[PDB]
Amino acid sequence: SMQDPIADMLTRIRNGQAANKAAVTMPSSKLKVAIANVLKEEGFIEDFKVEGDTKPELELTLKYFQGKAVVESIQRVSRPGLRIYKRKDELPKVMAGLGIAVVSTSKGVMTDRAARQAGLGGEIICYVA
Amino acid sequence: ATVNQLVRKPRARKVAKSNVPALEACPQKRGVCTRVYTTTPKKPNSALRKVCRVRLTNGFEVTSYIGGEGHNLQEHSVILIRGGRVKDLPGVRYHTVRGALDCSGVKDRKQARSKYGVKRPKA
Amino acid sequence: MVTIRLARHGAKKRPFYQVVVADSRNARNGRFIERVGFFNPIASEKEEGTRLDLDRIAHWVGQGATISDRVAALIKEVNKAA
Amino acid sequence: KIRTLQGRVVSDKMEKSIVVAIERFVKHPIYGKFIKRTTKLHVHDENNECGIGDVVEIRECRPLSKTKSWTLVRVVEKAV
Amino acid sequence: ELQEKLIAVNRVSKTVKGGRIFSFTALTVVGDGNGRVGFGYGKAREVPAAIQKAMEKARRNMINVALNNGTLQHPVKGVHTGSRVFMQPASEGTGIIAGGAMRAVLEVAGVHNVLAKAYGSTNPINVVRATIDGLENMNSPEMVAAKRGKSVEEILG
Amino acid sequence: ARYLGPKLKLSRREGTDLFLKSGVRAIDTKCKIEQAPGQHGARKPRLSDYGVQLREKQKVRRIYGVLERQFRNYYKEAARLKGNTGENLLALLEGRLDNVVYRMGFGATRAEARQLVSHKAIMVNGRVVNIASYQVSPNDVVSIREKAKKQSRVKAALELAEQREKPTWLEVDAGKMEGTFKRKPERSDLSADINEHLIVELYSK
Amino acid sequence: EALLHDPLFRQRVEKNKKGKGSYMRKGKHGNR
RNA sequence: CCCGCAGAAGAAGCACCGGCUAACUCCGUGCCAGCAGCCGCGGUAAUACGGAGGGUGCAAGCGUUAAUCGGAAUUACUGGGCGUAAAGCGCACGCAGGCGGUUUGUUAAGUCAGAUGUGAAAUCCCCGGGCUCAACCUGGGAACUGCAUCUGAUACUGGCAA
RNA sequence: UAGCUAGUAGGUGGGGUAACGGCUCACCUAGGCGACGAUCCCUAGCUGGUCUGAGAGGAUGACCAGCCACACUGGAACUGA
Ligand SMILES: [Mg+2]
Ligand SMILES: [Mg+2]
Ligand SMILES: [Mg+2]
Ligand SMILES: [Mg+2]
Ligand SMILES: [Mg+2]
Ligand SMILES: [Mg+2]
Ligand SMILES: [Mg+2]
Ligand SMILES: [Mg+2]
Ligand SMILES: [Mg+2]
Ligand SMILES: [Mg+2]
Ligand SMILES: [Mg+2]
Ligand SMILES: [Mg+2]
Ligand SMILES: [Mg+2]
Ligand SMILES: [Mg+2]
Ligand SMILES: [Mg+2]
Ligand SMILES: [Mg+2]
Ligand SMILES: [Mg+2]
Ligand SMILES: [Mg+2]
Ligand SMILES: [Mg+2]
Ligand SMILES: [Mg+2]
Ligand SMILES: [Mg+2]
Ligand SMILES: [Mg+2]
Ligand SMILES: [Mg+2]
Ligand SMILES: [Mg+2]
Repeated sequence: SMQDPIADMLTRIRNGQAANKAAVTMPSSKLKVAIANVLKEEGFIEDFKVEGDTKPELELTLKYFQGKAVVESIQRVSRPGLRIYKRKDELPKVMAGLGIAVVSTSKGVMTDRAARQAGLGGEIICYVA
Repeated sequence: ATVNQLVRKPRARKVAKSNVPALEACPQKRGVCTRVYTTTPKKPNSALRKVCRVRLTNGFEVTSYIGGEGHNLQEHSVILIRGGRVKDLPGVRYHTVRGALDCSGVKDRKQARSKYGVKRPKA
Repeated sequence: MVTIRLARHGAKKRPFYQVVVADSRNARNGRFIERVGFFNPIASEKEEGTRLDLDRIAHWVGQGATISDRVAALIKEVNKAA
Repeated sequence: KIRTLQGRVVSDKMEKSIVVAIERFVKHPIYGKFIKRTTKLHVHDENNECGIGDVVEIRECRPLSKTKSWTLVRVVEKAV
Repeated sequence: ELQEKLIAVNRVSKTVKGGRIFSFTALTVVGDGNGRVGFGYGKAREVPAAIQKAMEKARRNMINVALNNGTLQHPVKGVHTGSRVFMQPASEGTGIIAGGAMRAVLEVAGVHNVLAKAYGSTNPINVVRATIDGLENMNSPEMVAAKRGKSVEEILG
Repeated sequence: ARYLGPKLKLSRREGTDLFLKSGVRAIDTKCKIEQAPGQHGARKPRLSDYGVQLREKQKVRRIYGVLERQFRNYYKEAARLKGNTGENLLALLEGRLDNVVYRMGFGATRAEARQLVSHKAIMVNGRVVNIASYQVSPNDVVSIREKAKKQSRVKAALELAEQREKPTWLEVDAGKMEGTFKRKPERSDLSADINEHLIVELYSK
Repeated sequence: EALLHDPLFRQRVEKNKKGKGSYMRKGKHGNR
């Protein structure tokens, strides 16, 4: 019963790619927008819209490159039933550095190398590949 | 398989049992060898397999297989029991070292004589 | 009492003493408080045959530890400086 | 400093003595969950300073009675 | 050169009304040695008649796979029909450390250093379809950066 | 702890000259060599997957005269060291002493090079050493002791080593009977018939 | 009797190489 | 440890060879002897048994047995499954327990960073050094994944309040 | 193997030990522990580490070393830091 709204965000992204759709909508949350801003900065997503006043309907717009899905392997790591907290040195490398690993740290959400650049770690949210 | 269900009841791999109940971690055992006899195998094969029902030292009474071609055993002989199943005689799960304590080695053997204890041709 | 003695390590006929700080009622190789330098009776003409942390050794003399006689000769052999 | 430790009162049916209950979030070794875990300690007090179901600041003092070596300091957020 | 390679050969049956006729399947993999591979599967009534037949279909299914001077770009999974093949890049892992029917594909691919383990079933036909699906599903650093980010050195580090 | 058998029967199983019988006559000049290696050797083998890696490993051991207990111990140090473990194995087999003497031309065979070493006739770095497994340090000197001065093999082998390739990572002084060990040998600089990658896969089974 | 009802002395049936009950998976050799 | 004294003079066995797994075809036996780890070999034309010759793999060791782990992703945390193959309580309610939409403020237990104390020594690894080289011995270091306290970040989880 | 304990959970006072304490007595209170597993049965010295394993883990912990326990069996006390 929507016990993890973050994975509800990733599922729409994953299914939107398989459905060959343009945009995906969902009820917003500040943690959801923060992750998408990391997905936008890396280029996995295409210019989100946060339209809404009292019921904020967050709208990402999917991205395709060579007639194929760009976000093809996404999964949530730190599930609400099982949370993973990596330190500075235990921070992974998705696709040997080719994929990112969104990790919420003290400064905020940032990529796994950006947390390694700042020299801090925390809750790895999702592996995007 | 629900990690919250694993903290409550852990993964438990059943311990594999030894093929031989020969007083654990004893490679060889000493026997008394009552009733040397011969039996026939299961349906694929056919022979008079020479065996003997050994009263072991520790207190068990098992049956062991006599290797080699022809033996020199009797109603009472102190033999040495080596583990090993034949999977051709029902219940035989031990071999007898030819060339041990009292059980002598085979006669006229040339190829594999460390097995069956033949020394060497002294000619 | 506390003492500063030797711990016969090494091999058969190739000894090696590690200068330890231990209680006098131990088994020469056992329970020790702090090892301080070593000694090599079969050392070469090379740079290192004997190392001693004299700052720590003089720290234990103040605490009341007694130096063994073979260890006392190494203080004389090192001449306290070089 | 002081090394205090906070826990909730599980029972107060004793004379000049209370057993407390301290929760501690332990990371499970083999798996990765941060499961919950209790702890019972016999806290000493003055008269009956804490009631039932209250959190209380405890400090490990000198050994009092048989398996009883804890003492309270404050009863913060009491029965009311 | 194209590096033909035999992997497995069986004896299937049919059971006609009289007796049974034995066809011989032959699974071969070809590959130039530069990331181009291809597997042929074909059967005939004779053993050498099928390997020649499996050479023909092998050159029809030539697939190009990127590689980093003799090895993979990143680790990759290879699920196909009960075969859970896993592959590791092994940057100078020194050797094609892989099982039977998974070695022969990666040899003729032109790959030299991998770590691999065939999980699940170890059926030769499916494990070949596992790696062929597994290798073509692997990206390239320039191929990923072409999609998003638009700078090969900026995304990598 | 040595082979002590027919030399070029080992080359017959491989099908190539392993230089362990080499004087002047190439390959028996006659009957059979680089061919049938036994009684039923005229029948061609099938060379299975294990055997291709096996005969690759056996070939290298027959070259340097290293047994399996010892060669595996070179593999331990080769694998734990940095760089390419396939390359470090041929590095440690090269630095082995009897190889170094053989590369000097001081002995005409890797077996003969052990004969000179074992019978205390070679002073490496000035010191007489009879260990055939002596891993020669880089930037070192190897030398023949005076009791082996012109003792009928040193003269005969050094003149035989004129048809060699005169290995680039070394400096032999033919006429002073003293060698000089230069840098670590480069991978591409040695024989290069050996598929070193088949060896590393065998022990990693 | 008892010296004939011994389990050795039983009618032995041979697996014929061809005909009814002749099929073998791999046989004595499997050289490929 | 060096020097000197002879004629190569004193110094090679063990298992295996149907497949797995490197390596054969001829005699003797004839579902009888026997082999075996498993699939299974032996019925008078055996590459599996017993000898011989020839090879292979190891080599002063080589095999066999016992025992642990690995292959076993066949107890799966990393790393599995449950329509039919072993496996969804017959169903529903429900305490303990597990998890939990969204916003702001705050605290700073979980979490992350740094430091200090400790994590004995020897071992396990990294450069060095010394016994003719290695095994061994040994210097320094790293590590000892941990625990506690102190000082910060405080996004996410938890607590409290609205 | 689901209830176990009655000096057992606790208080005051006396005594005792190098030292605190049901460690031991008297009186009073009636609790304490338990499904995050108490009592009971079987088995076993613990650890640094060792063997194996890609890691994670599993198994075992002889030799070297720290600690505990025991010294024909059961029990107690004296000398003495
Ligand atoms: Mg007490
Ligand atoms: Mg097809
Ligand atoms: Mg040896
Ligand atoms: Mg073969
Ligand atoms: Mg035979
Ligand atoms: Mg022979
Ligand atoms: Mg096993
Ligand atoms: Mg396992
Ligand atoms: Mg399963
Ligand atoms: Mg149902
Ligand atoms: Mg039912
Ligand atoms: Mg929440
Ligand atoms: Mg909650
Ligand atoms: Mg910390
Ligand atoms: Mg050291
Ligand atoms: Mg740490
Ligand atoms: Mg509220
Ligand atoms: Mg009192
Ligand atoms: Mg008193
Ligand atoms: Mg494993
Ligand atoms: Mg244990
Ligand atoms: Mg003992
Ligand atoms: Mg012990
Ligand atoms: Mg006694």
